[PDB]
Amino acid sequence: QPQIASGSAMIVDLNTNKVIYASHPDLVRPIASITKLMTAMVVLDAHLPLDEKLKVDISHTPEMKGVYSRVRLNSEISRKNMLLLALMSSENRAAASLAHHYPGGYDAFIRAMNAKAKALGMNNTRFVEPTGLSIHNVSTARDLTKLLIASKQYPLIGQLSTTREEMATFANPAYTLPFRNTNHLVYRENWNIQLTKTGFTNAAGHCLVMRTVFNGKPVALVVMDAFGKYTHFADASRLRTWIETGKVQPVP
Repeated sequence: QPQIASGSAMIVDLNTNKVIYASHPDLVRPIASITKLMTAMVVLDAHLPLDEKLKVDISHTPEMKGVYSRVRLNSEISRKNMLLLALMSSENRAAASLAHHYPGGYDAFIRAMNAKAKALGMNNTRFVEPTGLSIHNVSTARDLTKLLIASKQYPLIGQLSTTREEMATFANPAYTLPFRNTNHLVYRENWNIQLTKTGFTNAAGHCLVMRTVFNGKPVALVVMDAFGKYTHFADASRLRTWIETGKVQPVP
């Protein structure tokens, strides 16, 4: 049984949903930008047009007040691109804006986020807003595993989340911004990744969730509350080695 530097983790075999590894998997903690996976699912569940040009809007998200972003308020970009920026780059204004263009309004969006959690058996999970900036967006490694299992039903989420980088062009006014994936493993050919999302807040620590393949075995990996910007990636690498070869490695 390998040791991890992070506060909690869970790895599941996606062939059978069997738990391969668990470390404090029921510890309830904030999850930061991992929230954006749920946000993406809520958008797709309603089958809102992906090509629709939407305005950046943070009116109803008090958690975004005074938070820096390069995505300008009232500028426009497609729903699909907002999903992309939210998932690949953890762009908060893009995630927030998605909830401002939802049938029934912003609070209907939050209801849908919590309704899905319940429907997925994520009984220790709560969402209050779509970005993950709120310390009240909480879950457990076990619940996040359920979210990952459910993400298999949303191929676009996986596609978009693994995009290495892209230039995003906005309208009103015309400007282009460079964006890059928060997970550098998408640039490493020895990693086979179907879905990725990172997160960081001091309350949540560094967080990482992935759907990946280790020697033909598809797995769902969750690492939460890592101190140090590479500690969660180091944990993931050490667990991979253990899964693939059986060799337990110490925590450096």
